[PDB]
Amino acid sequence: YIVMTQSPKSMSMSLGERVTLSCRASEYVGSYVSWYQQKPEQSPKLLIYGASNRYTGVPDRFAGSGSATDFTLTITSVQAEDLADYHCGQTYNYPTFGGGTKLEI
Amino acid sequence: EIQLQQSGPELVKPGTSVKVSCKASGYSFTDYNMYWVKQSHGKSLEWIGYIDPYNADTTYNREFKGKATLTVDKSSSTAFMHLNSLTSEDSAVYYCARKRNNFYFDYWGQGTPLTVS
Amino acid sequence: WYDRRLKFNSTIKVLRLNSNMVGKIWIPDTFFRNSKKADAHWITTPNRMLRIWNDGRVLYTLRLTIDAECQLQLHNFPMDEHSCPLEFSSYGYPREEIVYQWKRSSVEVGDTRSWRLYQFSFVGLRNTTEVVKTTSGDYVVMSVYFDLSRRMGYFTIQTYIPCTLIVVLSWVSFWINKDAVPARTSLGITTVLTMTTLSTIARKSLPKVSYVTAMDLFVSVCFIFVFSALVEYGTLH
Amino acid sequence: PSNMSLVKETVDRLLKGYDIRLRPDFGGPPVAVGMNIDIASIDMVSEVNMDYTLTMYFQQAWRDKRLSYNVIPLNLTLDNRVADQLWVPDTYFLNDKKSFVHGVTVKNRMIRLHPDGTVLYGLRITTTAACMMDLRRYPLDEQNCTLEIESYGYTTDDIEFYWRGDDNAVTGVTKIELPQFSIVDYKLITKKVVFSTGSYPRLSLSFKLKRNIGYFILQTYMPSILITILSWVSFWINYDASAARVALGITTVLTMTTINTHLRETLPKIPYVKAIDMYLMGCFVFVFMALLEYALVNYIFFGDVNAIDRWSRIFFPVVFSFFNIVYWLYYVN
Amino acid sequence: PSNMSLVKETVDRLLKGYDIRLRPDFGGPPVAVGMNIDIASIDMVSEVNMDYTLTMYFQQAWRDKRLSYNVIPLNLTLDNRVADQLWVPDTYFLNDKKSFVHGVTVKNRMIRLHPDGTVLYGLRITTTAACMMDLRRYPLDEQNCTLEIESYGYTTDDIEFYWRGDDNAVTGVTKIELPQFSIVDYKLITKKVVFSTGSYPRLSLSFKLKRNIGYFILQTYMPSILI
Amino acid sequence: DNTTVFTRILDRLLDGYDNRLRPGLGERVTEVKTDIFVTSFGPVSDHDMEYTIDVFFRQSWKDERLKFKGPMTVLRLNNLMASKIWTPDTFFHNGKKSVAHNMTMPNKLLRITEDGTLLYTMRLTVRAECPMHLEDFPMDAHACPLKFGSYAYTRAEVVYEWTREPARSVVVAEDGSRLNQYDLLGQTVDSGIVQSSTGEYVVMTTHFHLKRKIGYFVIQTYLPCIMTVILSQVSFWLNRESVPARTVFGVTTVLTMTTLSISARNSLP
Amino acid sequence: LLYTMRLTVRAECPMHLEDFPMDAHACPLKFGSYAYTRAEVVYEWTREPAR
Amino acid sequence: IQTYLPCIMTVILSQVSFWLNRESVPARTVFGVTTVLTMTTLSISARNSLP
Ligand SMILES: *[C@@H]1O[C@H](CO)[C@@H](O[C@@H]2O[C@H](CO)[C@@H](O[C@@H]3O[C@H](CO[C@H]4O[C@H](CO)[C@@H](O)[C@H](O[C@H]5O[C@H](CO)[C@@H](O)[C@H](O)[C@@H]5O)[C@@H]4O)[C@@H](O)[C@H](O[C@H]4O[C@H](CO)[C@@H](O)[C@H](O)[C@@H]4O[C@H]4O[C@H](CO)[C@@H](O)[C@H](O)[C@@H]4O)[C@@H]3O)[C@H](O)[C@H]2NC(C)=O)[C@H](O)[C@H]1NC(C)=O
Ligand SMILES: *[C@@H]1O[C@H](CO)[C@@H](O[C@@H]2O[C@H](CO)[C@@H](O[C@@H]3O[C@H](CO[C@H]4O[C@H](CO)[C@@H](O)[C@H](O)[C@@H]4O)[C@@H](O)[C@H](O[C@H]4O[C@H](CO)[C@@H](O)[C@H](O)[C@@H]4O)[C@@H]3O)[C@H](O)[C@H]2NC(C)=O)[C@H](O)[C@H]1NC(C)=O
Ligand SMILES: *[C@@H]1O[C@H](CO)[C@@H](O[C@@H]2O[C@H](CO)[C@@H](O[C@@H]3O[C@H](CO[C@H]4O[C@H](CO)[C@@H](O)[C@H](O)[C@@H]4O)[C@@H](O)[C@H](O[C@H]4O[C@H](CO)[C@@H](O)[C@H](O)[C@@H]4O)[C@@H]3O)[C@H](O)[C@H]2NC(C)=O)[C@H](O)[C@H]1NC(C)=O
Ligand SMILES: *[C@@H]1O[C@H](CO)[C@@H](O[C@@H]2O[C@H](CO)[C@@H](O[C@@H]3O[C@H](CO[C@H]4O[C@H](CO)[C@@H](O)[C@H](O)[C@@H]4O)[C@@H](O)[C@H](O[C@H]4O[C@H](CO)[C@@H](O)[C@H](O)[C@@H]4O)[C@@H]3O)[C@H](O)[C@H]2NC(C)=O)[C@H](O)[C@H]1NC(C)=O
Ligand SMILES: *[C@@H]1O[C@H](CO)[C@@H](O[C@@H]2O[C@H](CO)[C@@H](O[C@@H]3O[C@H](CO[C@H]4O[C@H](CO)[C@@H](O)[C@H](O)[C@@H]4O)[C@@H](O)[C@H](O[C@H]4O[C@H](CO)[C@@H](O)[C@H](O)[C@@H]4O)[C@@H]3O)[C@H](O)[C@H]2NC(C)=O)[C@H](O)[C@H]1NC(C)=O
Ligand SMILES: *[C@@H]1O[C@H](CO)[C@@H](O[C@@H]2O[C@H](CO)[C@@H](O[C@@H]3O[C@H](CO[C@H]4O[C@H](CO)[C@@H](O)[C@H](O)[C@@H]4O)[C@@H](O)[C@H](O[C@H]4O[C@H](CO)[C@@H](O)[C@H](O)[C@@H]4O)[C@@H]3O)[C@H](O)[C@H]2NC(C)=O)[C@H](O)[C@H]1NC(C)=O
Ligand SMILES: CCCCCCCC/C=C/CCCCCCCC(=O)O[C@@H](COC(=O)CCCCCCCCCCCCCCC)COP(=O)([O-])OCC[N+](C)(C)C
Ligand SMILES: *[C@@H]1O[C@H](CO)[C@@H](O[C@@H]2O[C@H](CO)[C@@H](O[C@@H]3O[C@H](CO)[C@@H](O)[C@H](O)[C@@H]3O)[C@H](O)[C@H]2NC(C)=O)[C@H](O)[C@H]1NC(C)=O
Ligand SMILES: CC(=O)[C@H]1CC[C@H]2[C@@H]3CC[C@H]4C[C@H](O)CC[C@]4(C)[C@H]3CC[C@]12C
Ligand SMILES: *[C@@H]1O[C@H](CO)[C@@H](O)[C@H](O)[C@H]1NC(C)=O
Ligand SMILES: CCCCCCCCCCCC
Ligand SMILES: CCCCCCCCCCCC
Ligand SMILES: CCCCCCCCCCCC
Ligand SMILES: CCCCCCCCCCCC
Ligand SMILES: CCCCCCCCCCCC
Ligand SMILES: CCCCCCCC
Ligand SMILES: CCCCCCCC
Ligand SMILES: CCCCCCCC
Ligand SMILES: CCCCCCCC
Ligand SMILES: CCCCCCCC
Ligand SMILES: CCCCCCCC
Ligand SMILES: CCCCCCCC
Ligand SMILES: CCCCCCCC
Repeated sequence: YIVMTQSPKSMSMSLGERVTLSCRASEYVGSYVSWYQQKPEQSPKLLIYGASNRYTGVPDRFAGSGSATDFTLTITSVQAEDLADYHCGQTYNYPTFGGGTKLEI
Repeated sequence: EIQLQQSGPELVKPGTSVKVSCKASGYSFTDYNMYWVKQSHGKSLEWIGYIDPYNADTTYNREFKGKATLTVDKSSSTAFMHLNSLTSEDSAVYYCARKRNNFYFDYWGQGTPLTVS
Repeated sequence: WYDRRLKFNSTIKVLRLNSNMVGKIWIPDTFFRNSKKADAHWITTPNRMLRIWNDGRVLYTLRLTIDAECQLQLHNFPMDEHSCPLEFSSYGYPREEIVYQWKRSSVEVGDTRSWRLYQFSFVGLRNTTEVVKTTSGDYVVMSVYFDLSRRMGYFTIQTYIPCTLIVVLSWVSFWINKDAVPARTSLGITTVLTMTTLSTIARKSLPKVSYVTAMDLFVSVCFIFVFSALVEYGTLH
Repeated sequence: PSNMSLVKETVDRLLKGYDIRLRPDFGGPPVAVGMNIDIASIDMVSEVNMDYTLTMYFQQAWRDKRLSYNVIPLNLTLDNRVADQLWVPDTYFLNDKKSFVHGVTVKNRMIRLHPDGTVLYGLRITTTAACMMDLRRYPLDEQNCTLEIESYGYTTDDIEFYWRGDDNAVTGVTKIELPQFSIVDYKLITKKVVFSTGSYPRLSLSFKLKRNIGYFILQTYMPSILITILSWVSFWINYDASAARVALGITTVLTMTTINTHLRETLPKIPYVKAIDMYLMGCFVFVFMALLEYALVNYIFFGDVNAIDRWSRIFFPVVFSFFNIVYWLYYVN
Repeated sequence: PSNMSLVKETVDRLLKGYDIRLRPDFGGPPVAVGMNIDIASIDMVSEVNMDYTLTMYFQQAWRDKRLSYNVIPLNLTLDNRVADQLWVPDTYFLNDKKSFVHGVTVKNRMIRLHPDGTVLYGLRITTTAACMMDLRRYPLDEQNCTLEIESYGYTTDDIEFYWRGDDNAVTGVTKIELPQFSIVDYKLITKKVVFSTGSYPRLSLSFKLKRNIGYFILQTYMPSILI
Repeated sequence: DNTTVFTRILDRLLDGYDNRLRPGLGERVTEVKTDIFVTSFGPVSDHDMEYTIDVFFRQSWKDERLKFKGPMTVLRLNNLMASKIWTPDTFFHNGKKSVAHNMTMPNKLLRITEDGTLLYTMRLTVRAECPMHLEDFPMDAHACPLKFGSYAYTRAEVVYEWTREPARSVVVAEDGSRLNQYDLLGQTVDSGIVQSSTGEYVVMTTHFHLKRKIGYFVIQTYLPCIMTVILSQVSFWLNRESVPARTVFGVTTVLTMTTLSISARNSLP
Repeated sequence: LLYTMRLTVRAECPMHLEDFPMDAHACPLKFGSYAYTRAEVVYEWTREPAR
Repeated sequence: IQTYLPCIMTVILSQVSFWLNRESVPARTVFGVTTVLTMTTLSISARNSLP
């Protein structure tokens, strides 16, 4: 299957500073990459789909982008409610998620 | 509003089986496939399999091929995953999600903790 | 044909009509057995005519362009003569349901001067009528044979005259001095090699048929002379 | 006139309350559609386009209890336009790239109702059917071109194909006078192909065509041999004739390239050496060696020599003869 | 499905007693028809046949009071087969030699009714149009190929043409990538051609094509220079 | 009389049915799930920058107007019902001139499941535009696109989708390949939005990754080019006094090199 | 009635290429009714025949 | 410029051989055959423009 690898295993960016999370796919996945936020003791929450489109009801700070095999989720100004593990997955084939990336201050 | 409610916390000894349910609400249950996801403590989400509720066609992850069997009931808008030959490695929290498109999983389950010991 | 349903008594002797009424009445399903592709004419309107008499006679004529299939046998080419047919019959109605027959005026062949027949000359026409048996029944078939006689005037200037003239170029090798080794070979190799091109382009005019034709025979013999002429100097030196 | 009136009521009765949308015995056992072909001609086998054009009287028969009549004791053949008011199989040819039914003076089509209900339905069809050809042994090659007759919308649970007459279904194959080929054999097969949408019935009409080598011998091989034969006359020319032998050798080797290039243009852009190619390339080596034979002679003299001409006058005819024997035995047999 | 039933009644009224034989404002002022092209591609610019092949999305926009509705707030995109039940301008390309509307999966057309009565009518057309080329300076030549959109049966007293958006009516010209031509310029004109049968509206879409010489150095000039 | 039960069902479905209005008009977007089965990947015409492809173009959508209850759960029908109901107006953005085969009958199938779902496949021969950058010709590879979408309906009206995983939705027949001088390495798919004069439209893109096979050009241009270069170097081994012989060597090879250069370009645009 | 149509008629022009390429031809274009004889349909030029 | 000039230049070209010394046989022979073969191609190529 396609393995998704998130380069920053953890992030310690301070509150209010731009933080970028990366997500690498071993092979082509088109634009079928989605980003999910999982706060502790919570189910995943869809944030970005299509590798660029923002799910309805999500704050506008989140902005994903990326060509095939190179996908990034950039938070322009991380706030006190964006601290959680972030999951990137692909649905171009049988769905495989990436290792969660955790944020800290 | 949509809501995927699941069975709840479980405890079980190795060797015996277990069944977990995922109750759909708010949308036409047969329109969208239901996916099952596994998440061990502090580990990446793993896809088990999905079932087409309309005709109950199932596709399984090769790792979980045989370990899990997916069944659905049209009458009660519920999806069931049955696990057999449980071991320590099978202790995790299991989620159910609906694939709204071929782009994203729209609504996820509450999460069903499982413990084998 | 006669159609008792379409009989009317009045002062009018004939109802002369356009293509509009053709689809309303029964028309025989005549098709051409050897037509690779045919089409009617539709500009400005469908080139069809229909006339109905009192007794029930129906006259139905239409203009057709038929790309018929004539199985040429070019064993002797370009002197071949062919008898190209044009068969037709009802596609569905067997001999017990549709019988055809040539009228007294068999085929009113038009003025042959304006025809696009350049290669051939229209010698004459011949008609027949016979019953062909098939899996779906016995059908009456009527075939028109057109006899076409080839003219070789173009092929002489196109093929033979170049083939004749090039062979003469070999002969002048002999009058050229034997000591001129490059000159003789120059003429010989140039003469034979262009003979190869003439054979191919001459052979190109023919289709891909697996048998030597009369045109092929002429070029091959001309090939022997040019080759022998070159070989004549080879032994001469 | 009683039959004309009686036949009119019968045919009018059948088409009244007839649903073209439902097949015979809809929601029931599959309808068995018998097929029967009569090849009128095989116009042209094209290697460039990898297809052949075939004209046939495609006929297919099936049963329809709705179209069963018994008042009149005869088989009703009706206008071809009635076919638009009756259910007919949705037969299609999976290979066809461009096909049509002839339409002069009327649509070349047939309908014939029988009292039991059997519907005899025939079409005159010209099909340009795809046939991918393995030209590795070309022109000593043998092609197997097929025609894949299949139902599109109806699975094996709704329709069923068979050759009406186990081996007498297809006729006319013997008389077909194909110029380039000779139809060695023809086989009639029935299968069941499975797609993601279901299982469908298949009939295959194969034609094992064999190349007529005669056309190419006069056109391709004979020029190559004579070009190769005349290459050797350089060996009988005096060694001190550089202007002559070089002109001869250069003339011959260039001609082989033109023949090879000219020949390959007529064929498709096929990325492998065919039997013809392995002969033209083989002949190229001999003529080129003959050119190098003189260059070897010239260098040894200016830069004994008569012996090289003599041995080359014997070796070259022989080793080329063996090249023919090994070539023709490998390919012709 | 309640809104579907409401739409069905509205769309049914418009075609009820709708005389397809009569243009909008028949017996009245001319109907103004707005056109805007989207050049999909230009191919087969052939001087042996003196023509070029043009693929485009050819949209026409006009007002038809008979097709005005107010109940539905949204614009109705209808199945393309409705166009056969509606009056549409009889526009033809005068220099067109051979054209067709693309056919798969269905007829490549569009009908979109707007509440005020406006009708957006689009077709995907591949037209082989005649372009007479002055080869005197060939291959270092600039050709001027045109497309002559004109109404056949309706004179200027019955119909008018205008480039909907003016100079921004035609798009895609920059993207078009001809192998041996550079599309240096394109222009849009509005004429009124007079025939013996009356005066008719005319829209002319001219492209000035400049030939690329790089190919001809490889095959034409350098072989002759080296010889 | 046995079929009269099914005839009354079809009459009921089409009673008061408006095939001019898409499902869920003004209420919902029309989701069209589509997949392609390529029965053969036709030849590539680099001269015209195009390729041919024969497909079973399957597309499925939900139409609540076509629900029914009866002895059968699926109504397996013919092309006639396709024209009676609403079907999507899909078209190929880069298609040049495609064929909807209708021999012997329209090569289409229409199946109505009892829940209103429709399966509507059709056999097509699409001739599509493949822009080629021939900078590395003949050792070049291309990703020929096959884009399609609705002609009239914007993203807010009909949205397309792959019926299976996007990787698993374009399937090529194992024995279906009419390529001569190319290899079909594989295919990739994607979905996006395209702006236009009429609005935003969903475009379903498939890229067939081709790679030319240089076997032909090796033995048509390179080998003649290599040998004529060898021919010209035979002159170096001839005595310098053979002026006619070495001169004919030079002119003949140069002229041969000229015709090969002219001949080589004739294949491609 | 005025009934006009746009056509691309491909008419036959028999040529005598005796003086080719210094040859001139008078290519005809003949038309008339297919079904109506001279006693039923007659054709005329709308203006002077020259114009 | 397609047929008459190539014919006129070929015949003018063939008459260049009259000014070449008689002792140069290969030069004048290749003058001859090359012009005749040139003429043959012109004849065949001239007909293809006509039926
Ligand atoms: C598969 O799809 C193809 C399309 O790709 C279908 O082919 C089409 O079939 C329809 C229906 O049969 C044809 O329509 C008919 O066309 C008649 C004249 O067509 C001429 O012009 C067209 C261009 O417009 C050409 O394409 C035609 O040439 C082609 O077809 C002929 C065979 O028809 C071949 O021989 C050629 O080689 C070409 O391939 C023609 O040149 C037209 O007259 C006809 O309309 C009359 O009949 C209908 C029948 O109901 C009436 O409603 C109508 O009013 C007309 O009737 C008047 O005229 C007749 C003439 O005698 C009178 O008898 C009547 O009384 C009345 O006065 C009809 O429109 C269409 O041309 C054809 N080709 C296309 C669309 O390209 C296949 O059928 C289809 N199925 C299969 C199995 O292949
Ligand atoms: C309407 O159309 C039908 C069918 O086209 C006609 O019925 C045919 O009539 C002919 C005339 O007699 C029959 O000819 C012979 O019939 C024999 C009877 O075979 C029956 O038994 C089995 C059924 O299991 C089948 O063979 C067949 O379908 C019949 O049901 C056949 O055995 C004969 O076979 C061979 O005969 C000679 C042998 O040399 C050959 O020439 C033949 O080609 C064939 O190989 C022969 O067929 C024919 O069988 C009838 N067919 C059917 C289906 O009934 C009606 O007569 C016709 N009505 C009219 C014209 O009014
Ligand atoms: C041109 O090239 C094609 C290649 O595609 C050849 O096609 C194959 O030809 C062979 C030889 O005739 C066929 O072999 C046959 O296989 C059948 C088994 O497969 C079918 O089985 C059932 C029917 O029973 C179908 O429903 C199912 O879908 C399968 O398709 C056999 O039943 C056939 O009969 C013989 O079977 C055994 C031998 O296996 C014998 O013991 C029997 O007595 C009987 O003789 C036969 O074996 C094959 O099916 C063809 N299609 C393919 C491979 O796709 C053409 O033959 C060739 N033609 C020419 C003229 O060259
Ligand atoms: C049914 O269809 C109608 C017709 O399209 C839709 O209504 C139009 O929607 C378009 C959307 O493309 C709107 O277009 C915008 O109009 C703005 C105002 O234009 C006014 O002035 C023009 C002058 O000719 C009038 O024609 C027009 O009617 C308006 O009165 C323009 O300012 C816009 O251009 C601007 O775009 C951006 C963002 O504003 C700027 O950065 C640019 O610089 C530029 O200034 C644009 O053209 C238009 O308002 C609507 N009315 C029309 C065209 O008459 C309906 O929405 C649709 N129904 C639906 C979707 O339910
Ligand atoms: C020149 O260009 C013009 C462009 O206008 C073309 O003319 C159109 O051609 C199409 C195709 O033939 C015509 O479409 C036809 O419409 C008929 C009428 O439809 C109405 O009435 C029926 C009931 O009679 C209703 O059911 C329907 O909803 C409409 O209200 C149809 O009856 C025709 O059906 C034919 O095709 C179908 C295809 O599935 C068959 O199943 C049928 O049996 C039947 O054969 C057909 O759909 C259209 O009407 C023409 N006019 C216009 C203005 O569009 C010319 O074809 C084109 N070529 C020439 C030579 O002129
Ligand atoms: C390919 O070749 C064609 C030629 O057939 C070119 O098309 C012609 O282009 C010219 C110039 O664009 C057109 O000529 C005139 O253009 C005017 C544009 O306005 C300018 O000129 C006016 C008057 O001189 C100035 O007042 C103004 O400020 C601008 O400087 C049009 O307005 C003209 O129409 C008016 O005048 C004519 C003649 O007097 C009247 O009959 C009209 O009613 C109107 O009042 C005029 O069009 C010419 O019309 C074009 N078509 C032709 C000649 O058929 C293409 O341009 C060329 N391709 C490219 C890419 O350039
Ligand atoms: C004038 C008449 C000549 C005849 C004379 C007889 C003798 C000549 C004999 C001729 C017969 C041999 C030629 C057959 C060609 C087919 C095989 C082939 O192409 O090989 C491979 C080419 O693909 C590669 O692997 C790249 C290698 C390119 C090599 C270029 C030639 C050598 C250049 C050095 C020479 C210059 C140095 C010389 C300096 C002194 C296979 O590729 P493919 O099949 O095309 O398909 C693509 C890959 N695929 C298979 C994985 C899909
Ligand atoms: C085309 O076919 C027709 C039909 O066969 C040919 O006309 C028919 O020719 C026969 C033979 O001559 C006629 O029968 C003969 O009539 C003469 C004169 O009455 C009589 O003396 C003979 O004993 C014999 O009966 C037949 O009548 C005639 N057809 C008609 C309708 O009268 C015609 O010759 C054929 N065209 C050719 C061969 O070019
Ligand atoms: C020694 C000798 O007799 C000379 C006479 C002709 C010479 C060959 C000509 C063609 C050459 C092509 C390339 O230049 C490589 C060397 C090459 C093969 C040469 C080999 C040596 C030869 C045989
Ligand atoms: C038609 O009328 C004529 C005389 O007017 C008569 O002789 C003939 O019998 C009539 N035919 C009929 C009524 O069929
Ligand atoms: C191009 C033609 C070469 C010469 C053909 C020789 C084969 C014999 C032909 C004559 C047989 C009757
Ligand atoms: C891959 C096939 C190679 C073809 C080689 C042609 C030359 C072999 C014959 C040489 C005879 C001396
Ligand atoms: C360079 C090619 C030379 C080919 C020589 C073949 C004839 C036999 C050689 C005998 C040498 C004494
Ligand atoms: C089956 C046809 C094979 C005929 C082969 C003839 C060519 C032999 C040439 C031998 C010349 C030495
Ligand atoms: C292409 C693989 C088969 C090669 C056939 C070799 C036999 C032909 C003659 C070669 C000369 C020895
Ligand atoms: C063996 C081919 C002919 C070469 C000339 C022979 C002269 C005696
Ligand atoms: C019937 C086959 C004849 C082949 C031609 C003769 C040999 C060149
Ligand atoms: C089928 C054999 C054709 C004739 C062969 C000629 C051999 C030189
Ligand atoms: C691949 C084998 C090639 C042999 C050719 C002979 C030497 C030029
Ligand atoms: C290929 C020929 C090599 C032998 C030449 C003689 C030694 C210089
Ligand atoms: C056709 C080849 C002739 C071989 C002659 C060998 C004796 C010098
Ligand atoms: C794939 C190798 C082709 C042969 C190269 C030719 C060298 C003289
Ligand atoms: C009008 C063309 C005249 C040129 C003739 C050629 C004279 C050498």
